Amino acid sequence: PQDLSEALKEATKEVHTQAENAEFMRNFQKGQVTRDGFKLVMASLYHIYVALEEEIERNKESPVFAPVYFPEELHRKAALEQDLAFWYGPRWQEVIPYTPAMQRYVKRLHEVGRTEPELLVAHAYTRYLGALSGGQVLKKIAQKALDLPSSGEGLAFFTFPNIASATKFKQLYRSRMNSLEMTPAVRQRVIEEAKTAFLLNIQLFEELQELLTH
Ligand code: HEM
Repeated sequence: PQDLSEALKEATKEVHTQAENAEFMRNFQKGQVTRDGFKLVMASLYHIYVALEEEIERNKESPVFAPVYFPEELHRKAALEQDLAFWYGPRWQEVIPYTPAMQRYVKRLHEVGRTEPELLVAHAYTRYLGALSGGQVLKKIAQKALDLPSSGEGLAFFTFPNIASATKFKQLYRSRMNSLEMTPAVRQRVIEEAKTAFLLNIQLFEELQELLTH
């Protein structure tokens, strides 16, 4: 399509369905998620966002990313830190898992941010616009399946406090993405990087499912 945001949505429809079909995601949707499984997911997210946000900060002023730099509205690291302290306890940093599949994703995020900056938008798009599109349904199924106490912690990651309206913000984020100037060659690389992001998530889901079924 014409708009980058429109191109991305179209090009990733296939892999997105693949992600929905992943065994781990299927069970999560079927309300079949265990606390051990959810903990692993949260640990994964922490590593992923730490890496992504480290690279976003590195390229914040670059013309290849600046247009989509929204630190206050989107940053998730602090929320995940809060959540992990609840899920793994006060010494969470020394006990949370960092698996090979998580490492593969983190490695690509750093490669992109350090040597292929123009593709970082593909990862920001996949993570942030994705969390803003179906994060409401995930949070719902989560709290209803984990039956956690009323301790007021554990799911901060699912709430973006600095965004008053998700619909309006997504419109703004899409507009900014479409404002980015890139050659047809780069545009193709960004589209392909978005598919790569989904694949990295899918391989992660597969690994997590394996770790939980021994
Ligand atoms: C449990 C599986 C999942 C479900 C049920 C789900 C559901 C949805 C829904 C309903 C939309 C469409 C929103 C709309 O346009 O009205 C959407 C969009 C999106 N999802 Fe997912 N999703 C899932 C997993 C993922 C994963 C694993 C990622 C990537 C890490 C992801 C990334 C995205 C992105 C980037 C969009 C934005 C599409 C656009 O540009 O409009 N989703 N998702």
